[PDB]
Amino acid sequence: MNLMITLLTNFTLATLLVTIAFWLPQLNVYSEKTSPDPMGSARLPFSMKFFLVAITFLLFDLEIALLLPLPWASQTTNLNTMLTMALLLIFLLAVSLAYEWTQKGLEWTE
Amino acid sequence: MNPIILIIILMTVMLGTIIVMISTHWLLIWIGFEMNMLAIIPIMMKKHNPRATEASTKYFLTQSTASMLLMMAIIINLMFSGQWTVMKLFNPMASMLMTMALAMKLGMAPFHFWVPEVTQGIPLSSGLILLTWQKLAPMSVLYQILPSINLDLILTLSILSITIGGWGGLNQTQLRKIMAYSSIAHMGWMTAVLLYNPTMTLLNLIIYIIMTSTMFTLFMANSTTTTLSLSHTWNKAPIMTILVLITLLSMGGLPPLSGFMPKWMIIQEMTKNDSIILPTLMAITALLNLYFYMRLTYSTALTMFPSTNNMKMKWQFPTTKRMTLLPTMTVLSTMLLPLTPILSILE
Amino acid sequence: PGIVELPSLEDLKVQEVKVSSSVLKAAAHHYGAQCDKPNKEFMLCRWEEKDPRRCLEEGKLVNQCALEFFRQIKRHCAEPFTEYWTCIDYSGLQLFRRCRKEQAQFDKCVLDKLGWVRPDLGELSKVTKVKTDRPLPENPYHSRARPEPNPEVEGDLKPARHGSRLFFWTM
Amino acid sequence: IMKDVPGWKVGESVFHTTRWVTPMMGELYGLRTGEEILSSTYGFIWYT
Amino acid sequence: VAAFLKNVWAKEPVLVASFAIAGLAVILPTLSPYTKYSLMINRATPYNYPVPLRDDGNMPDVPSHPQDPQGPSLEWLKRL
Amino acid sequence: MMTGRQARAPLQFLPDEARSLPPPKLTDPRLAYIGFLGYCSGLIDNAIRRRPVLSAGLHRQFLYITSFVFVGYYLLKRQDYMYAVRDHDMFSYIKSHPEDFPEKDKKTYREVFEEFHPVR
Amino acid sequence: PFFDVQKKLGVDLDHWMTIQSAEQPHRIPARCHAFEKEWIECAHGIGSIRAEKECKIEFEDFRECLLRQKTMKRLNAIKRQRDKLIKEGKYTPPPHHSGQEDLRP
Amino acid sequence: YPTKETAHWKPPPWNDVDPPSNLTLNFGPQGVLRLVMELSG
Amino acid sequence: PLNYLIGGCAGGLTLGIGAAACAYMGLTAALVKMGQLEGWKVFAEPKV
Amino acid sequence: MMTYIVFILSIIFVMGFVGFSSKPSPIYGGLGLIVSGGVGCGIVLNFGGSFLGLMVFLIYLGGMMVVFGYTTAMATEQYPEVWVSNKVVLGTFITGLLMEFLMVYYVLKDKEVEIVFKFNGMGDWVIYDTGDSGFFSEEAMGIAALYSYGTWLVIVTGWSLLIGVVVIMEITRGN
Amino acid sequence: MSLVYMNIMMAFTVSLTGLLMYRSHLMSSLLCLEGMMLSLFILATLMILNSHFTLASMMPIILLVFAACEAALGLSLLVMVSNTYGTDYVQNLNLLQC
Ligand SMILES: CCCCCCCCCCCCCCCCCC(=O)OC[C@H](COP(=O)([O-])OC[C@H](O)COP(=O)([O-])OC[C@H](COC(=O)CCCCCCCCCCCCCCCCC)OC(=O)CCCCCCCCCCCCCCCCC)OC(=O)CCCCCCCCCCCCCCCCC
Ligand SMILES: CCCCCCCCCCCCCCCCCC(=O)OC[C@H](COP(=O)(O)OCCN)OC(=O)CCCCCCCCCCCCCCCCC
Ligand SMILES: CCCCCCCCCCCCCCCCCC(=O)OC[C@H](COP(=O)(O)OCCN)OC(=O)CCCCCCCCCCCCCCCCC
Repeated sequence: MNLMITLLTNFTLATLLVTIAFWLPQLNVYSEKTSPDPMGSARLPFSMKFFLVAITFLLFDLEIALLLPLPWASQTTNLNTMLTMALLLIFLLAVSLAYEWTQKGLEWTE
Repeated sequence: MNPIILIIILMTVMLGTIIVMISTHWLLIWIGFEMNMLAIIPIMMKKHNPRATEASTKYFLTQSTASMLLMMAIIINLMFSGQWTVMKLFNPMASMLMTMALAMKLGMAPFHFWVPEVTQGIPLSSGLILLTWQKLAPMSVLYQILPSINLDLILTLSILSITIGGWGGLNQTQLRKIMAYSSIAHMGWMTAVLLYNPTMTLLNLIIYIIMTSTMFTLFMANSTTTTLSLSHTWNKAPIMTILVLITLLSMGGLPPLSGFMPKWMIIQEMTKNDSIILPTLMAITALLNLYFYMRLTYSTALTMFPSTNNMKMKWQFPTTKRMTLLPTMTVLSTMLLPLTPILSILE
Repeated sequence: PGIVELPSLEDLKVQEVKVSSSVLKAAAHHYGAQCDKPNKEFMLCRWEEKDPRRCLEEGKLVNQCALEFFRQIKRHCAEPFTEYWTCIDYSGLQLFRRCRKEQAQFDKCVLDKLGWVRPDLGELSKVTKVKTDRPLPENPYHSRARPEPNPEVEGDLKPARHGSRLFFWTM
Repeated sequence: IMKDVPGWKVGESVFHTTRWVTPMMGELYGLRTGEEILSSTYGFIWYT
Repeated sequence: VAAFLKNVWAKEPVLVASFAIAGLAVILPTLSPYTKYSLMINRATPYNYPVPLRDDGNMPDVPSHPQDPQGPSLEWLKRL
Repeated sequence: MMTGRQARAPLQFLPDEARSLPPPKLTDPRLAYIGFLGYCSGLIDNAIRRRPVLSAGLHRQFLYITSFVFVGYYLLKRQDYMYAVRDHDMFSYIKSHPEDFPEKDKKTYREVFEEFHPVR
Repeated sequence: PFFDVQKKLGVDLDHWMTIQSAEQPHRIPARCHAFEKEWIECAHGIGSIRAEKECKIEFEDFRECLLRQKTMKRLNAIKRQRDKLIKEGKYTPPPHHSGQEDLRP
Repeated sequence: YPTKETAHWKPPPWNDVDPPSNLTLNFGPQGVLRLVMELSG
Repeated sequence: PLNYLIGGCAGGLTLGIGAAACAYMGLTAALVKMGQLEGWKVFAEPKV
Repeated sequence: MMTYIVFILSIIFVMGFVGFSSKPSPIYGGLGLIVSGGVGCGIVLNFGGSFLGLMVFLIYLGGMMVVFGYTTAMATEQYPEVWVSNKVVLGTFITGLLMEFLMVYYVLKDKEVEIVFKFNGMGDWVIYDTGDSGFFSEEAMGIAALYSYGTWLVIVTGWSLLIGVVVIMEITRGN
Repeated sequence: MSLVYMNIMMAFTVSLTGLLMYRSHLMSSLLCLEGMMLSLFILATLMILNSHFTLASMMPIILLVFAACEAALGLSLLVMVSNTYGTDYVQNLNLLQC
């Protein structure tokens, strides 16, 4: 409840500062401006490499989601199994990074 | 594709199907389907043309929707049973949703609308994988949940599969679409006998996989993807002219060939259970499949023969294609009806 | 089905340990040492009867022995104990490690005036044995009669009488 | 309360067993005020 | 094996440090004399109540009180 | 149907109680037909690769025949096992439930009346 | 085809997450540990066809532990009759249901 | 068998492949220099 | 059986194929009354 | 009202799914799915599954809807909208959100309390804090037992993620 | 049945019918599919937390991981489609009519 009250306070302060920063200079009657970029008007070029770094982020982020209960996993009675699976998860994340390396995937945004 | 990457991806397809087959937990079933779909997508995009990307997209969307409905069925089972054993389901809502999800995974009708398109878009080897190996996991789950499967639902989906897989093969000249509608009809036959005797389901699945693999292996060995291009085979490889077509006489189900064995055992096990109208009408629709596939047999070892001049140049080169297991699969798909009581090994 | 049977409000009246959680935690190790036997009789009764209604008198004995424990603190070592649970009570997580001098003075006065040795690290978490005079609950789950299993197969395996019997296949 | 309603048995167990079932939140704090229900069912979850 | 190692420590010392630290992390806990103590500390941490046993009459190892001499010891943990 | 029988001993191709059954002889007509299937697979294997069908690859056709006979021997052993299990389960179930399987009284045709239907 | 490789090789791959009454970390029971244990020990080995009609009582107890439909129905009946007797006026709440009596422990 | 709605379907290609640009930037003056770039990513 | 054999044929005359559905709709409607007579199950319950 | 916060967040969740499921554009659909993920995460957090709700924020909204918005911005070419002075450009935004929250209030009408007060969920809804757990979270220890107990699950999940990396690098190369 | 579960299932079916009614884009289809995944996460989480069933706490994390890998696969398929045609329109994906 205290969390949600603090979130509502932060959101209300943010929306209030946005509302003030949009409405306070509009009280000025400055001028009605006439005719308000590197490319002229062409389409947005798709870049394959930006998409590849976003997907590589998503896959390593899922592997990180697997890695997150490790500070709780250290407390277990089956420690040999836990240590083996933790080292195996980080090793599969490293094998994913090595395969991403050795197929020229990390190139021109390395 | 790097052949090491191809071997690792094909082992991941096989591993996903094995994980569906051997696991007792529903989450591992869902995981095996996710792994199987994820791994089979690059097999479809092996040639990188727009048709394979479109086919992989449609396959992804249908199999993904089926995986989500499968997980919703599993979650409703956890509501009404508090457990995860892969066995019968404890709600008709979960049974209905899982039967719908597995019917989408098999491409049974009315969820059949992806199988000819996806089979058309992808090459012949990936089409072989999609029409043989991908059938194994949902038929295993249907084998294990049959105390829960609604009878009227599975019989409706089976007759709609047999009728639509029959009436799909009239207008076709593309061989992959013909094999896809043959797939829809045969999956209807397999799920018709599922709630009566699932050993006959496994018999129909094994004989169908042998005949389908014979047909796709012959289509790869002749480099033919259409009827019109299959009809040049007599001037190029004459032994292929008879093998394709008497295997195709097997596939419709016609004695004394081994493709008559599954449909006859299904009719036999459904009339024990006092169903007489249903195997009669299903096998009349199988005769409609015979009607169209016999017209294709006429077109290849009869009327529309004519050749081209560059056959004279193809005559000076033998095949180097590894026609793997093609005599074995061709003998198994034709001369196995005298060994029909071997079906007890599937009990 | 049946009426669930509940004890009366006179079966539930006992004098309560009306102290706070820091007051309980400050005397916790000496409570585990000194009030061991009725507490362990009650928790054996509680994991065996699996029912709070069959454990009420052992719970009253627990509450009685706890009250006698705190009376015996109050008669002898009231000010070192108050000095100790005030310092335990200041902390947010109620740390023992912030309050070692008040612990030392409380343990000194308790070992002098009462002879209670604070248990070592490892002792209060041991699994002990309890001598009881109540019978073991023979059906604590109130399970009814189990279904009779399907009869197994027995006898040697004779061959199939005239083979597969599949329409005309003689073997 | 349940007097005018016919065919009612006070303290009827909804189970077919006589085993003690652990009481739900609304079996204990059910007829009580909403502040006690808030402190019972969202107390620890919302605590800071 | 010594020319290649100096060559890769000249070219790519980040990856040499990475493979060396990961190799130590793999093969070092199998060689440590304190790995057993992690197991012994984790199985001596009492999250649950030590539910007592009904004294049948012949259990000379199960104590009757915490301060009885028999039972599992954590003097190794206080000493180390 | 019989899936609850072979659930307590899973993935046994031939259990230990299969060895109480007589094996198929090596002169089994079923196994001789499977050897014929091996010979036909050898002949098609020479035909599809444009080889002299009766001459080329006698080692290869002999491995085809030997491989089909080798697989089919254990297939026939499992077939005989499963029909033996079917009959054993049937007979034990008839012996265990007498009230569902009564001996029906066989009446001779001097008491059995059939309606005669003349062909005229 | 259920190829029971886990029982053939004697390995456990997924039986541990299968039921609520299995071995749990730190011996935490589920809410319906006893009800599922009674249902499983009833329906063990007799087959599903016998288990649906011979173990129906244990399964109804366990489903009603899981979903609490009869209990919520009974509580709604008691609370709606209480609302009717408040609005008509033939009932007044006691001090231990208005928060006025400084609870037991 | 061509009906009306399927009569305008041309057949697919034989090898199943079908008949299927780079960015240009004007870095204006907004020393003063105007660069007309041709980028390829 | 003859009653639905007429009414299915008259359904073919209001179908749109006129005397074609007379031998089709009435022949399908004849099977419905005969199935109601002799207990014909198309979606038959598994028994053996 | 404050007792029924899980039911209210579920009503907001269903309304947000109606919001993006009618599909005005994939970008506004992504925005509606972000808001729906936040309120469904609030549903999870108001039972006490705090690690699972933080997995929603960190993984679902934090990586996957980021990659969805990132991919959506590289397609569906943008075009401007109304941009008249601050009554139109922000006052219409405020009135639109006021109508949306008044719709959130207006779907909770007398036809809804006939489903609510007949089948009163609160009073006995969140039974998660029924008794004591101890010095742990049960939810956290069950997630933590992925490494001691869930060995096969870790093997198949990590292998599917490695295969996912390989599969994406195959199908995106275009060769 | 239970009360909040009806809402989560109704959200699942609304996102299902959104996926089962294509308007224009393939991205909207992936959005409806991942809304279905979100509702599956919420529903599995609420059941497993309600039942106090400990070892299934790791189940919705595995659901999230496998289906977000699935969504990465869907985004890569959409990118290859959009590089083929220019847009991700579903009416550009109709060459398999013949
Ligand atoms: C002292 C120690 C040593 C003792 C050694 C004693 C023997 C010495 C010789 C060693 C070799 C023994 C060979 C097997 C024994 C004889 C088996 C036999 O005749 O069974 C009669 C069997 C039943 O008659 P039976 O009077 O009740 O029984 C007499 C015995 O008790 C039969 O015994 P059973 O009643 O216990 O038999 C069990 C059961 C008896 O059968 C049944 O219960 C009835 C159901 C049988 C299957 C019917 C399927 C119908 C639909 C498919 C039709 C396919 C198309 C036909 C063929 C097209 C061309 C390939 O068998 C089966 O079900 C097996 C399936 C049929 C295979 C029969 C054996 C074939 C071996 C050689 C194959 C060579 C290729 C021939 C053509 C392939 C088809 C046969 O006859 C048939 O079913 C009619 C077909 C003819 C049988 C095959 C004749 C074998 C010799 C062929 C020589 C010519 C080859 C020419 C070149 C290749 C073809 C172009
Ligand atoms: C209850 C049952 C439980 C399960 C039991 C067993 C089920 C078996 C199911 C078989 C499914 C087969 C699936 C397809 C084969 C898999 C391997 C593969 O990918 O083969 C194709 C491969 C691709 O090579 P590629 O480089 O793409 O060549 C194209 C040209 N450049 O190579 C080629 O294209 C080479 C050409 C020949 C390919 C022949 C493949 C035949 C495979 C099937 C054999 C018969 C089935 C086994 C026996 C019956 C089992 C039921
Ligand atoms: C066994 C424990 C676990 C091991 C696996 C997990 C390790 C943790 C870190 C994960 C790293 C993941 C990525 C690794 C990719 C390796 C391949 C590679 O990078 O090759 C290219 C590189 C040359 O770099 P280049 O391509 O030019 O890049 C441009 C910048 N110059 O080439 C290189 O740099 C060569 C890299 C390989 C050789 C490194 C040798 C280090 C040896 C240290 C002592 C031994 C340590 C024990 C472990 C065994 C190592 C063999």
